[PDB]
Amino acid sequence: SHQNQLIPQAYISNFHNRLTNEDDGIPIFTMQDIGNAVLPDLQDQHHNPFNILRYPKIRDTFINGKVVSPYRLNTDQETKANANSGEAIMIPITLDIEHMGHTIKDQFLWNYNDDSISPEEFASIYCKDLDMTSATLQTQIANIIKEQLKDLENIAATEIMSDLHVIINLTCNLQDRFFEDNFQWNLNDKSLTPERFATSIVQDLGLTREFIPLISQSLHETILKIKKDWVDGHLIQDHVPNDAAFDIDELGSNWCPRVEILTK
Amino acid sequence: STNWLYQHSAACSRFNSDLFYDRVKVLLVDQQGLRDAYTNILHIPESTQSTTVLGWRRSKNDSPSDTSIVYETVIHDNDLNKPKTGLSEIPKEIYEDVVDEDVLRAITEQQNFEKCNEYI
Amino acid sequence: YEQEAQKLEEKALRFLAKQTHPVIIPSFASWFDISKIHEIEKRSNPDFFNDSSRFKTPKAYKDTRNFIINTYRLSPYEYLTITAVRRNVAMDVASIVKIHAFLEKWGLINYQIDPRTKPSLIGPSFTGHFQVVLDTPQGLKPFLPE
Amino acid sequence: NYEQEAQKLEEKALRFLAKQTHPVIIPSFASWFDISKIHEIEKRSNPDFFNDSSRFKTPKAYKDTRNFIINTYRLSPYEYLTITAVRRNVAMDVASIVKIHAFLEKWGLINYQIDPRTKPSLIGPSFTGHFQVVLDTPQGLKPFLPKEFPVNLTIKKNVYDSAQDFNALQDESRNSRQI
Amino acid sequence: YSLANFNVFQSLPKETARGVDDLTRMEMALLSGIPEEIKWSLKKYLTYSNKAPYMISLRTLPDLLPLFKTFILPLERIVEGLNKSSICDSKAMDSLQMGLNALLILRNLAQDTDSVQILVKDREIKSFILFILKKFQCVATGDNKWQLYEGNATFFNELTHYTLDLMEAISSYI
Repeated sequence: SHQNQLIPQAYISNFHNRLTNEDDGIPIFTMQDIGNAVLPDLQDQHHNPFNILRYPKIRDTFINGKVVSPYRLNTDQETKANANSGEAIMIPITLDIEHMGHTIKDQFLWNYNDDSISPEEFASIYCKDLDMTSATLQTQIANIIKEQLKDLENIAATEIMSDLHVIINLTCNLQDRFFEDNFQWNLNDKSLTPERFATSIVQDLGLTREFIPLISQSLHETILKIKKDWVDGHLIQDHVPNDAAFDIDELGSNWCPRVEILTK
Repeated sequence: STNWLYQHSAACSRFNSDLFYDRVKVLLVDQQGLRDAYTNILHIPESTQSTTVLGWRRSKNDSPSDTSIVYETVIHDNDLNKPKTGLSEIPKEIYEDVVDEDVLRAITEQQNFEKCNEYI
Repeated sequence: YEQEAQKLEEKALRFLAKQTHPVIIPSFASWFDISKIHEIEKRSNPDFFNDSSRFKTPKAYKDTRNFIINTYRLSPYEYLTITAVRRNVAMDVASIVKIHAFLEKWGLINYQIDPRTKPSLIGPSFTGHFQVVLDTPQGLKPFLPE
Repeated sequence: NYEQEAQKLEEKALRFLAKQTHPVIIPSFASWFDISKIHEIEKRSNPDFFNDSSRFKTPKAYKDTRNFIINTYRLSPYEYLTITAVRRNVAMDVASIVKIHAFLEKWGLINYQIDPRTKPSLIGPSFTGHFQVVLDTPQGLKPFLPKEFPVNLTIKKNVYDSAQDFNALQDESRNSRQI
Repeated sequence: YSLANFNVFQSLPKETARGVDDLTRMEMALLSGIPEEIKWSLKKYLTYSNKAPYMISLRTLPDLLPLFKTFILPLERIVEGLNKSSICDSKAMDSLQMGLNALLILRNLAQDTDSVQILVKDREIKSFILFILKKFQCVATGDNKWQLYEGNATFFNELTHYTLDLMEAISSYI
């Protein structure tokens, strides 16, 4: 109960070492008694934090950890009568970067219509998290983000007004697991967003949370591509292959999603 | 040839059962939860966890000057027999004017039941 | 000619019904008719009757609805998810999700099921019952309501 | 009958309940916060999720994201909870993730850095009683029933003699004759 | 004995060991809306304005005046409603006292050049000063429109004084 027995709060950070390890498979930046339990989150330690060290992962966090100074963002000085409240310009962004003896493969979304944060700030945050601070890396990241923003900018801001139904094949690989699915998507109804779709898929298949962004993000990609083919007129609308019984819109229609671990 | 719909439907049900069994095997039977490495934290299906907190409750000790604190958690399940649905969300301007009196009373009962189950 | 196709479909659906389990429809859904629409669907689910596209038609809507209801009633003790229906139905995923959520709201799809069979995301646990401690300008004080 | 039902329900609820080990400390001005509700301060500081401007920004999405972040921090309050981990787990646009993370960090709700071994402990006015935090029953654990059935179970209990014992999370069980 | 006895915990800075710098604490407390935090922060701000006004000058710390204005304008409404018994509740008394404290803080800061320069460029504060002065004139000339209820005189008294001091300062800039 003594003052000294307490533990400081929010100083350590073992994130980079969890990135580097191979036992912890992170697809980015690579080169009583305990049963089959790994973390103490559900097993009650008898009001003694020392027992927390029975688990190798907590020990790794407490031994190979660094002390981290917090982010100090711009205190969210929002704007003066800005943010005209357009819906969204959601464009995906990928990163393939070869640092010295290090790879970086990553993906995320970016709202082009929101000018609250700048690519340089995101690059600084990312490099601080990876613990690889170097102005050259941040400049590369910012330039890549700006290029990918300028490319897909005008295309994403094109609202479709005529009903289009397209057969879509999603294929996403995390590190070694491949998720493949086929379905029929309507590019006019703003009811369902790819995020809700990905959440439903992950719930039903029982996958990890890490698949929720990935899938959705990749979905966004395909949509944009289709939009290009519909701006250039190269997109036909006469037929769509869905296995329908005899008219259209019937009860066979397609296959289903699957997740497979592959090699070679 | 009157057996096609039934076969597709039965295949759907078998697929559903397979998915359920696979989820139960992976998430809850083999190991209790999946340890994610980004945050170094367990992940268990949200169903097993509780959602919200329905206020608090407070009382007194048995004797005065008995300066002790009894902290304890409690779950509350008003009418565990009747399940909850999204019926507390449908606006009145939809089901009204086309309904039987009894169905209207049932709708009102269900909505009030959910709203009251959101309380302590 | 088309009357014969209607006869075929009717006999198929009759066989489906003749090989389905008996279920307990809740009272607040008694307005439902397997062979009708009842104008509650028309209001709750528009755009199946505005002739918006060649695809979303009231006939296909009714067919999908009946198919989903029967696929559930084949085994009422299990939550019917969207992936299976999506596997065996031709329509935009948005409309499938609309119909699924609609039929769920009125207790027509997942009213009495084994609650262990409902899928849910895997987030971290729920730390709502935890004990918090305020940091007053003087000292650490146990946060407790009044 | 129902006795065994409630017994199994208590067993299952206690098995899948998050056991607290470390104490959480937040500054006093962050006392308006509730994990299950949204406050006016959150709606003023985040007007985009509630002004009905976009479809990707709904109050449900904001609440789910912030609850994910809060739970993740509370489960291991000694680490720092970098933004990249959250971004890898959550499926929002990076700008919104950053805004929510910064907002939660400003009010000390997460990443509140102290060294709690340099401050005294006091006693508030509200004290010396039985406190029952009543949380909703989890689904997927309710019994399978193929008359009413209310439930007011009690899962786990903890007793403390002083406020310092409450802060240090030291129960009378082990504290009695520790060494 | 304690997990704090790791080498990793041997390099902590002295700036965070307390948790939050008191300026940030007072600002966030005013931002919250909890009455206890409001009163604590207002007492501390008043002490600082009296014994160290260079640390909270309205120039080095922008967006400080808006909070005081949020505490001061309801004071205008109350003073308009001050010609009858209208402080029956404790929330009314608390709002009145918060307004008086914010007004005294503003006056103490206005005793400096930069702070009064920032105060002059504000239509709200000048309009409030004019409103209080017109109420004082109505009391002085003995008008039958608005007659101060003597049960409140005390409050009004303090009010008037602060206002005049403010006027004095801004009198150089009009």
